[PDB]
This record gives sequence, structure tokens and C-alpha cells, in this order.
Amino acid sequence: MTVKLDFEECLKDSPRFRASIELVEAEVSELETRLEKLLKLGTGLLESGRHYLAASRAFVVGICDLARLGPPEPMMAECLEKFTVSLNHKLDSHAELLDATQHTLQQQIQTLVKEGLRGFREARRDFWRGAESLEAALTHNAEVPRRRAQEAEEAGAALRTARAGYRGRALDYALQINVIEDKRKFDIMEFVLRLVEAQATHFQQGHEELSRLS
Amino acid sequence: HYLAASRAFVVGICDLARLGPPEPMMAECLEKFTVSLNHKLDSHAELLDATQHTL
Amino acid sequence: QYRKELGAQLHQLVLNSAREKRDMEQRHVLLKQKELGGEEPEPSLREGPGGLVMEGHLFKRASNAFKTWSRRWFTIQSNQLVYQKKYKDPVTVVVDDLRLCTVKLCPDSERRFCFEVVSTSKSCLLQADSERLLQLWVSAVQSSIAS
Repeated sequence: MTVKLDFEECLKDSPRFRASIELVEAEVSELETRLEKLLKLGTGLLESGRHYLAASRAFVVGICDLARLGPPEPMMAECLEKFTVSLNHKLDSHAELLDATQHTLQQQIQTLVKEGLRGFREARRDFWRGAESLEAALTHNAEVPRRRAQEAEEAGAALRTARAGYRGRALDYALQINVIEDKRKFDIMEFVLRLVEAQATHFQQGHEELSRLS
Repeated sequence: HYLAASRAFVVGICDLARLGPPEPMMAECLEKFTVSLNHKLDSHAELLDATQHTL
Repeated sequence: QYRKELGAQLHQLVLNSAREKRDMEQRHVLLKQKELGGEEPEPSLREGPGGLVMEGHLFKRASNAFKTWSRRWFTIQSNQLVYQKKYKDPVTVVVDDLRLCTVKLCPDSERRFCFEVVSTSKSCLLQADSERLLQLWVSAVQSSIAS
């Protein structure tokens, strides 16, 4: 992103600068499309996960109750109780890992696509409205003859507006591109990091009781 | 369905990383977190194999 | 253990950045309010390798039947005038050598700020965006004819 946009030539407005403004946009759009694919797959894991733990919790009640109804044995009567809480306690750790997974999907990825391209697009929108404005401001300035002074003055007043506000706009657009370059790595790295924290935390809950359960 | 869902998701997360420039974090760190994730899925698969065997 | 270690470098890098885009933001609103100019870009006539160098947009007449005028980016270099076809793709010659050229201020065109470059092999029509860009482009060429 950052180096597909010449910040250097944004007041100058060279074919270099114009080539860059067209080239940088395709990686923002690529990226936006990949961000959405993870936000949907993430909810895909949240629905199958949750359906799996609804099936799991319901099964755990029924495997224990069927054994409790089983014929009398005093070591089985205590052992199954140790088992029942272990079975559910491991699940609670796993329900918590979906909810942690859910929170990071909101804080990082859903936030990134919802918020983080808004200001670049608001600058991009007005910047191509000013580029279009500038190109005709110059067209209408070039195409009026010398004896048509008044029409030339009107078009040059519009150009002075267009060239200034297009310079104004190229800086913002340079800014919000420079922001997303840095931001993009940090949020996905944070997201794999917060994910596996909840994994380490879910697996430790089932290991903290591994000794008692053995 | 959960493992397919998770596996597709971990494939989706990797896909962000490769679009950005190659750097120590994306290239190595980010992949090491995500391959341990595919390994954890397979261990979860052996538990659904043992739940089915047991049953 | 890898997570928390990396997370400490990761946060510091984005703390570093969070400052970083604040400095760019801080200069860009100083630039926008106070020094942000509306005049058109002006080339720089500075000596380079081979003699005088200057580069910038000019209007010229195309192979449309009316001779329709149109905007291209032009460079003066090594006693030569070229024009750009697309950026990074190779340029086209306008005058073989500017030092066998004449540069006509052209008072009989009605075309605002137009000049004509008449050289030994080749002629070419041109137009500047402004009377300043006319007198500097005509002078950059006239000094180039005097090289």
C-alpha cells in the first residue's frame, strides 16, 4: 500500500502520481474482500462450535444419568461425579474459547472492515470528484480562445479551486493509505495472538484438572 | 462441521498475511500460530474418532 | 510464551506507529490550512547532464481531424524535447535537437497562450496553461536553442 502511492508527488500531480493513485486502490479492495471472508468463516466456526457444544453438553448429562441408573457400585457412584464435573468443566473452558474468539472477531477483524476504510473512502470519493473537476477545469481553460476572456476567467477560477482542493485531498488519501499499511499486519497478528491465548487458557483448564481426573 | 469450519477459518486467516509484504511476523510467527491451530484440529479429530470408537 | 514475547514487540511497534501516523496527520493539517496553494505546478529550469533539464505538462495538437488540443507531459533534456506516451514506457521525440530550433510566440493563433517550435527536421505546436507557463516554456526552449 504505502509505496504504491507517491506522497512525494501529491502536490506536483505527475503521471507518476496519477499512475500511483490508480495502482494503490486495488490492494485496499483485495484486502477488504479477504477481511470479509474471515469475518464470515469466523461466525461459521461460531455456529458449528456452538452447535457442537449444545450436542456435547446434552450428551454429557445423558451418558452420566444412564450410568447413575446403572447397577449399584460405590466406587462408580463417586467416580462418575468426579467424571461429570470434569466433563462439563472442560466444556465450559471450550464455551469460553468461542466467546473469546467472538470478542476478538469484533475488536480486530469486524472493526477493521467496518471502521478503517471509511476515512480513505471519504477522501477517495471527494478526491475523484476533485480530479474529475480538475480535468474539466483545465479542459474548459484550454479550450476557450484568447478573445473569449470572460469564459477563460470563469474556468481558471474553477481550476484554482480544483488544483488547491485536489492538493488538499491527495494529502488525506496519502495519510489513510499510510495508516492501513501499518494497521493491517498488527490486527491479524493480534487476532492469531488473542485466539491462541484462549486456546492456551481452554487447554490449561483441562490440564489443571488432568491430575485429579487421572 | 466444527473442524471443517475451524480449518477453513484458519486457512482464511493465513490468506490476510500473504497479501501483505513479506516480514518476520507474517512469514514465520503468524504461520506458526496457525499450523499449531491445524494440529490442534487434528487432535480434536482423534477425539471425535475416539468418541465414535468408544460409542 | 512465544505469544506474550511477540505481543510485547507487537504492541511497541503499533505504539511507534500510532505516533507515526499522528506526525503525518499533524503536518498534513498544517500544510492544508496555511501553505496549500491553488496556482498550477511549475517546472524548474536547472542544469542537468547534457545541458538544460526541465519537465512538465503541456497541451499539443493531436491527429483528430480538427487538430484537437490535448495534455501531455514533456521533458527538455540533452538539447532535445521529448514527450511521454505513458509513464515508464519510452518517450517520443518532438524536436531532434533544440539548437537548430526557433520558438515562435505565435500572435496570430487565437489559442490561449500558444507557441510553435519550428526546427530543421521537425515542427510542433504547443500550448501552456497560463501566461507564466507560456513565457517560462518559451524561455526554457529559447535558452535551449542558445545552448
